[PDB]
Order: sequence, then C-alpha cells, then structure tokens
Amino acid sequence: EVQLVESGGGLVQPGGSLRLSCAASGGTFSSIGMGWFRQAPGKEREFVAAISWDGGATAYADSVKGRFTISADNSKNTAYLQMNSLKPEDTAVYYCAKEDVGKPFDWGQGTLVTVSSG
Amino acid sequence: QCVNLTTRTQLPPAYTNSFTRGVYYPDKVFRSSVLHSTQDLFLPFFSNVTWFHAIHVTKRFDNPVLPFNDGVYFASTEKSNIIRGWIFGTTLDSKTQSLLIVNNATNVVIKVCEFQFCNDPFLGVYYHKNNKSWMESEFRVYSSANNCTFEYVSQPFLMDLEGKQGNFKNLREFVFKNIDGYFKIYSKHTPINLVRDLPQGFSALEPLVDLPIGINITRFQTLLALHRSYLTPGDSSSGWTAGAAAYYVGYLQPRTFLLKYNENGTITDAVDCALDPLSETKCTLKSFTVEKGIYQTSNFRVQPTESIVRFPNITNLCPFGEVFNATRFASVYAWNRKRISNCVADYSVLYNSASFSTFKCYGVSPTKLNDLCFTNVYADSFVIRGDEVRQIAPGQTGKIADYNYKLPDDFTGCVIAWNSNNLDSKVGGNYNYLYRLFRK
Amino acid sequence: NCVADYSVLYNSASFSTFKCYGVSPTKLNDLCFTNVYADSFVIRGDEVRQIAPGQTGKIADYNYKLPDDFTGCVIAWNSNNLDSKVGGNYNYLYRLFRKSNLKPFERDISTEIYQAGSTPCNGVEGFNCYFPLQSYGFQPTNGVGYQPYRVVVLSFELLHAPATVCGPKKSTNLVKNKCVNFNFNGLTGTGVLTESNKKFLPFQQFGRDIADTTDAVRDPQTLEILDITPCSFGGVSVITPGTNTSN
Amino acid sequence: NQNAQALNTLVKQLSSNFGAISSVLNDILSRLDPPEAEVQIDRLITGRL
Amino acid sequence: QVAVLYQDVNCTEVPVATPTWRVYSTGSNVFQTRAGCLIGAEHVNNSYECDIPIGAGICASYQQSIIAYTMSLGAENSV
Ligand SMILES: *[C@@H]1O[C@H](CO)[C@@H](O[C@@H]2O[C@H](CO)[C@@H](O)[C@H](O)[C@H]2NC(C)=O)[C@H](O)[C@H]1NC(C)=O
Ligand SMILES: *[C@@H]1O[C@H](CO)[C@@H](O)[C@H](O)[C@H]1NC(C)=O
Ligand SMILES: *[C@@H]1O[C@H](CO)[C@@H](O)[C@H](O)[C@H]1NC(C)=O
Ligand SMILES: *[C@@H]1O[C@H](CO)[C@@H](O)[C@H](O)[C@H]1NC(C)=O
Ligand SMILES: *[C@@H]1O[C@H](CO)[C@@H](O)[C@H](O)[C@H]1NC(C)=O
Ligand SMILES: *[C@@H]1O[C@H](CO)[C@@H](O)[C@H](O)[C@H]1NC(C)=O
Repeated sequence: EVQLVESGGGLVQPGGSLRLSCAASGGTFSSIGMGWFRQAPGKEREFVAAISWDGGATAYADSVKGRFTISADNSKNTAYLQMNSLKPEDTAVYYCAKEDVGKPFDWGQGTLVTVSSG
Repeated sequence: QCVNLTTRTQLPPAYTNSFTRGVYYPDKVFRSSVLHSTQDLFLPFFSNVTWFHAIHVTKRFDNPVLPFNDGVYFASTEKSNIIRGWIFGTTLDSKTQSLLIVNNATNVVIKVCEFQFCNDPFLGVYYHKNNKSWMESEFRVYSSANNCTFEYVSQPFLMDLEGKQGNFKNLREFVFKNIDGYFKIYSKHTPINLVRDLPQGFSALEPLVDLPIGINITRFQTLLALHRSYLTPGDSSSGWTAGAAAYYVGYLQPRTFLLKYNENGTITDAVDCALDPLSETKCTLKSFTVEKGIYQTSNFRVQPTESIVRFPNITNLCPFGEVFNATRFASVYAWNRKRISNCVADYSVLYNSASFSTFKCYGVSPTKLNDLCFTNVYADSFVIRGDEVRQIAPGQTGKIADYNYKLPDDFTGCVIAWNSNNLDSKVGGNYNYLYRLFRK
Repeated sequence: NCVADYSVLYNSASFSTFKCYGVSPTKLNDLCFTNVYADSFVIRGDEVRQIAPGQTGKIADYNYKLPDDFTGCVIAWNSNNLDSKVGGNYNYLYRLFRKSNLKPFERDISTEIYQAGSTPCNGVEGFNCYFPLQSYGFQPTNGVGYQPYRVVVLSFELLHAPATVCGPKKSTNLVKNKCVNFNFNGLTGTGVLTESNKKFLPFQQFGRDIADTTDAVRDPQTLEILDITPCSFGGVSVITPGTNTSN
Repeated sequence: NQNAQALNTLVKQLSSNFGAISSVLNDILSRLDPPEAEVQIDRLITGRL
Repeated sequence: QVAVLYQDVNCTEVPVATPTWRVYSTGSNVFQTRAGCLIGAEHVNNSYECDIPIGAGICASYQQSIIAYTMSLGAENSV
C-alpha cells in the first residue's frame, strides 16, 4: 500500500485561496512526476495539474491556466498546489496521483473541497 | 494579380542508360600522371537515368517533380532560352523560406526568401509599341516577399549570343551536391552535335561555385518564359505560348573511383570499382593494363539476416529499490553490502530519477548498461559528506578512500551519489554517522 | 573573408573558461582556416562543463552536442550585469526531453509536445504530457551555481581548401631560387621555389604527386605558379688512408 | 619492379596519420603546443619507425 | 572478359554472398573444383599445357572464351 498524505482539503469561499499538499515516500525511491486530478459530483475524473519530478516543468489544464501554481520540494519530497480565484464549479474531490517510470499514477483516497459562500 | 490556369494532359515517363559521363574532380589539388584512387559520392558508370520531355509542340502542358536524394546528375539541351530558372521549397509558401534561382540576360539572381507561390507559377515577357522594346513585368510566380534571408547577384554564365542555323545543339551537363551546409554545382559546357542527346565521349567536370547555405529541399519546379504574341481575331487561339525541351536526371551512389590524370592535369578517363571483377583487379593494382594471370582482389563473406536472443520468461525483478528506497544507510566505516543475482533489472530508471548529483561510471559506459549482462551485480552503500564524494573512485586517495572504503584499480562499475540532508539531519547536528579517522 | 585577430580574446582576460581543443590556444592567430563557425547561446554556470566533446548530461545530450573530432575553442563568462532581471528572467528556455540524443552539431527547434507517459495525448499538453521547453529563471540573488553564463563556441575547419580567414602576420616582398621557409598570405614553402610552368587549369590552388610540390601563391592580388623542391640535402663521407699511415 | 614497389610503399607511409590528427609534422608543430605536440608526434614517430 | 574464382566454398551459396556482378553471382557455367568455385569458364575434358595456374592440377587459358582444364604432363611416348 503506497500511502500519499493529502492535506489542505476543506471548505473555502468563492474567489478564495488554498494550499493543498500531497506528501509521499517510496515509489522505488524515484519517479517521473506528480499530478493533481479532480472529480466533481455527477462528473468523471479529469486532469488538473502536473509537475515533473526531475525538472521544474509545469503542465496546467485549460480550465486552470494562469490561476493555480503547482510546485514540489524534492528535499521534502512533497508536492504543493496553490489555488486562487476559486470558482463555484471548483467544488469537487481532488486526488494526487503519482505516475512513475512504467508505473500508474498512485491514486490516493482523495480529499473533498467545496466552494460555497456559507 | 495572378490567374490560375491548370491542364489535364500528362506525359508518360521514360528511362535510358548512362554510359560514361559523370566524372568530376573530387579535390582542388593538381596531380599529373597519377593514378590516385578516391572514395566519394560518385555515380556508377552503367546506371539507369530518367528521361523527361517538356511541352510538346495541338499543345501539351505539364510540370513534373523529381526527388533530390543526395544530389542530382543533370543533363539538358535547350536553345530557345525557354528555361528561365527554378524554385525550390518543401511547401513553396510563407511557412518556410523558398529558394529562387533565376538566370536572365542582365544578370543571375539567387534569392532565398519567403515567396508566396501559386498553383501554376510562370513568367511572361511582352513588347511595348511606345517603348519599342521588350520587358518582363509579369511576376506571377510569387505574390508577396517577406522574411528575406539571402540575396546573391552574379554575372550571367554559360550563355553566348551566337546566331547560327543548323544542327548546332549545345549540351549542358551539371552535378548538384549538398553536404555540410555547402551546395556544390559542378558543370561542364561541351558543345557536341549528335542525334542522341547523350554522347559517348569522355569528359571531366570542374567546380563552378560553392554556396555556403544549409537547407533541405524535397520538391522543386522549373519555370518557363511565355512570349506574348499578337494574333488576328480570326485565329481565335490563345492561352499558352512556349517551346520544347528534354533532359536526363540520374542519381549518385558513394563508391571508389581509380582516376587517371593527364600530364596537363585533366582526366583522360576513369574506371569504376564495383562495376565488374575486371574493374576490381584494375583498381587493386592501380593500373589500366593488367597482364594475364590470377589476381586476388578482395574477400567475400555471408552477412547475417536476423538476430537471435532468448532469456527465461519469469523475469522476476530484483530489489534494486531495496538499496535505493532504504530509509537508513550504514556509516561508511561499516558500509553495507547487498548481493544482486538471478533477476532482470533495467538501469535507465536511474536516469528517470535525474536527482543524482554524480552518476560517474567506470569501466562500462552507462549509455547501454542494460545491453549486456553480468556474472554478478554488487550493491554497496554508505554515507559521507559531499567533500569527498569525488574520492570514491578508482585510483583515489584520501582519508575517506584510505581508511574506510577503497575501490580497486581494476574496478568495473558505476558510482552513484546524491544529497539527502533532508532525511538525515536535525537541529543541533546529527551524530548517528561516524567515520574511521585513524588506522595503522 | 576577413582577418581574425584572436589575440584580443586574451586581451580582455575577462573570460571564465577558454580551454581549447585540437589547436594551440595561445598561438591561435598564427594560422589560417577554411571556415570559422561561431555558435552562441546562454546556459547555467554549473552546466558550462557540459559544452565539451565527450560530455553527457542535459545540455550536451538534448540541445547542443559537440562532436568528437571538434577542432576549436570554447568560451564562457559571466552575464549578470547584462542578463539579470528582478523577479527572474523567463525569456530563456532549454529543452528538457527528447526522443533520442542529437547528432553532433544538430539544431532541434520543434516544440512538439513530449509523451513522457504511456498514455498518448495526440500532441496536447496534460498529465505527464509536457512542453519540452522550460525557463531558466535567473534570480539575481542566486549564486554562481545558477548564474546566466554566455557561451561562444568557435568551430574551425582545417583542410587544403582556400582559407578565407587568416591571421595578421606582416607584409614584405617575395624571393625565389634559394631554399627558405616563409609565408605569403598563408604559405609555408619549406624549400626552393622555381619559376616553373606546370600548366594547371585555372581553378586549383595546391599541387602534389606524392607528398607536396604546391604552387599558386595565395595572394588574391597576384597569382603565380611556384614549384616546391628541396635544396639538395645529402650524406657526407670521409676518405682516410689510415690514422697510423697519415693524417 | 619489386624494389620499386617497396620504395613506392615506404614514401606512401608518410600520408598515414597512425592515429595523430595530421600526417605532416609542420601542421602538428603549428597546431599543438609542446605539452600535447609531444604526445601527438610520438604516434607518428612510432608508426614511421 | 574474366572468370572469378572463390575460395574453398561450395557452389550453392555463391549467389547469396552491378548487373554484371549479379550475373557472375548467378552463373550459368558453374565449375566446381577442390581449389574453389570458379565460374565464367567452360570445362573441357581434354588437356592442354599450363597457362594460368589454379589449385589441384587446374589451369585456365583463353581459346573466344576462357576455358579451365586439367593441365597435361607433356607429350607421352614409350621408348
Ligand atoms: C521502499 O523501501 C522498502 C525498503 O525498506 C522496500 O521494501 C519494503 O521492505 C519492508 C521491510 O523489508 C517491507 O515493508 C516490505 O517488504 C517492502 N515494502 C514496503 C512498502 O515497506 C519497498 O519495496 C520500497 N518501495 C518500493 C515502491 O519499492
Ligand atoms: C597538353 O598541353 C600541351 C601544351 O601545349 C598541348 O600542346 C596539348 O594539346 C595538351 N593536351 C591535351 C590532351 O590537353
Ligand atoms: C515462458 O516461460 C514460462 C516459465 O514458467 C512458461 O510459461 C513457458 O516455459 C514459456 N512460455 C511459453 C508460452 O512458451
Ligand atoms: C699502424 O702502424 C704502426 C706502425 O708500425 C703499428 O705499430 C700499428 O700497430 C698500426 N696500427 C694501428 C691501429 O695503429
Ligand atoms: C555442395 O552442396 C551439395 C548440396 O547437397 C552437395 O551435394 C555437395 O557435395 C557439396 N559440395 C561439397 C564439395 O561437399
Ligand atoms: C566430358 O565429361 C563429361 C562429364 O563426365 C561428360 O558428360 C561428357 O560427355 C564428356 N565429353 C564431352 C565432349 O563433354
């Protein structure tokens, strides 16, 4: 059982900010990259963001271009994701998924984040 | 600005055989009465060459495209000056820069610039009653000129204002090469009159120019000149006015040529190497007159057709991660060793990490580490400060390399190191790691 | 088509790395070359050691691979005073992924989306489908490890072809009929030069039957065929009736 | 003929670089500084020997 | 015209290991001898003098074609 610790998931007002974190250990000590996916109620899984483990290259989806910031600390071995301008549609459950050389994207249990004005 | 005029008539192809032509000087040096044998991108003496015929004089219009394929041996004969130039380009549009080589009476222009060409480009000239002269103002070949890269102007060459009537056909024979960003245009102007367009007499080519431009062109076109003619209304004929032409195109194949230089420096003739066994004997003795006897020319061998490799299908992975995912490493004074055997394990995953500071290897270059395989794979690990990571190597000294862990001089393997102060440090220092400092 | 005074490279003395290959560094100006290729780019200081023959890594594997037979110089120096932007410079990019290692001196410009994973993405960026280019991000605060280093690679070309680039040297008259090595716009002439004829087609420059008898003085203003021959070397023998008979 | 052949081979051995960067020594002298000119010249010396 | 001769190999694998070379590789007058697989020369039962030597008592000569035979030992006479 490969364990990824997801922290930061919680309620947030529309147009807010957040800092989600996926921590990991193992994975044959070496991987290729880390990623974040989201799944909304009544909707399937979809790609959100990705960062290669070797270089600082970043990949963002069209719906999140220019408003998120995904980085990672190799020394801390943890991927950080910064959320700004939280739209109401962003209410979903986010997974951190780790693809490795010829290996699937470690699918954690995921964490629920809801965008509401309450 | 431009008018599209297409045609439906297509001419059939034809082929013939080259006999001897296609010999050029392979160097800029001068040798006399020498039998120097040179290896170069020549063409075989007996080769098949494609023959094409231009517009046929009711009228037939066509425009073919021929592959380049590492140079072209070109031969042509024209006298009406219908051929004005050529256009070269993979797409012949504004996507990529296009080459235009045009020869006119005033000068010769080689323009490497982005030109927007039409489906059927052509050039036209006409005559003016008021000017009492001819001019060429129909620039329908290109529509716009942007992103200019190169422009070369040279004096016209290989054109004589000679007026004669009869069988005075003039043969033009060029060789086009493009290597190392250099375009070489060898040529030989030899006026020979004979019924067949391809003669028999030997000739030697000379270099003409050398363009220091590097560009790959796959498809080209040869343009034509259209002369406007005034016809009576009863004629009711217009649309196309041109002449007739034909040419030969051949390819070059790299091989060796034993070349005979005349005392004046020219080439009397030459003999191929792989044409026939007699040619092989002639080349192996560097002579043209071989006396009777048996000569050993070369060796022959049977080449393999496929490769065969097999290994067990179990392919159980060995724990290369065990010595890499390990949470705690032993101190260098007590370096831990892990045996690896009876497995299969790629070594490109270490590349996929790219997190190692030093991947320096000895004995075996890790570009194809996984290609071979070994009697035994040994994994040793320890922790030292990055000061002396350099000295964990064959033939190295120092306290780390002389008291704790020393590689043999005949060592064969990789050395892998990285920085992990995150996992093995704490505020106030981490005192778990101890290294031997003194020994007899 | 010009003379190249490489001495000015030492005169500046502000270059961090100058180590050259296949040619003398200090007396570089004393010769001539068929062509001089000047390649220029900018990379990180910790990776300047990668621009060298037989070097592997990121830059030498994925953007600019130097050939083994390379005969020329490599040059680098600091660029902070001219290429440092507050908040990080993002104008510069270096390729990160490739299908295979480049051939020597190749130039890869295509920006096709790389397929890092096993899931094809038909040329659309996404999860583990990355844009191959990536910015350096020169923080002015960053130390010598991550500084912007400008690199100029000079690639010479030594052959028997007409040498267009040449060193300064000097200017004086010409002499013949006495064996002496000298220079005349790129000549060696270690031997005696004669006013031969050696009828040669007006395109060649050199000449030899086995080793060297070159001619055609390299002066663009004046051309003349000068034969090259040695100046009568020979052994010496001694005849002695005998030391105990006479002297 | 035999002797000529032998002689014709001997001179022809000067055009072989034997692993050096050039087959002529003047280019080596004008090319490499003595620290590496010595190592580049040793190959020619041993080949010609 | 010439006639090539291979080393101690069988006549079967000659074609496996330009058009003139292809014709020689195929062969229509294949001759097999313990010296090798020589081709392009007709084999004639009678014996002549030695002209061009090949291994194991075989000699090739020109007569408007090249022929390979077993060399004779000289005129035979009984005293
Ligand atoms: C991570 O490292 C461990 C080594 O500590 C690898 O093997 C584990 O070994 C421990 C104890 O020997 C046991 O828990 C299991 O046998 C292994 N797995 C885990 C999860 O601990 C482990 O394989 C490495 N991780 C990967 C993905 O290879
Ligand atoms: C060679 O040059 C001489 C010099 O005058 C000339 O007479 C002769 O015709 C030339 N021969 C050829 C084949 O060019
Ligand atoms: C591959 O090896 C395995 C070993 O158990 C076995 O299935 C068989 O020998 C091989 N498979 C096939 C299909 O031949
Ligand atoms: C030379 O002549 C003298 C005079 O007789 C004699 O003593 C001597 O042995 C001779 N030989 C030499 C080598 O001196
Ligand atoms: C060559 O191969 C054929 C094929 O069977 C065989 O009959 C013949 O004996 C072989 N030749 C020799 C010399 O063994
Ligand atoms: C020559 O020998 C061959 C082989 O035995 C035989 O077939 C032929 O009849 C003989 N005579 C002639 C004239 O070929």
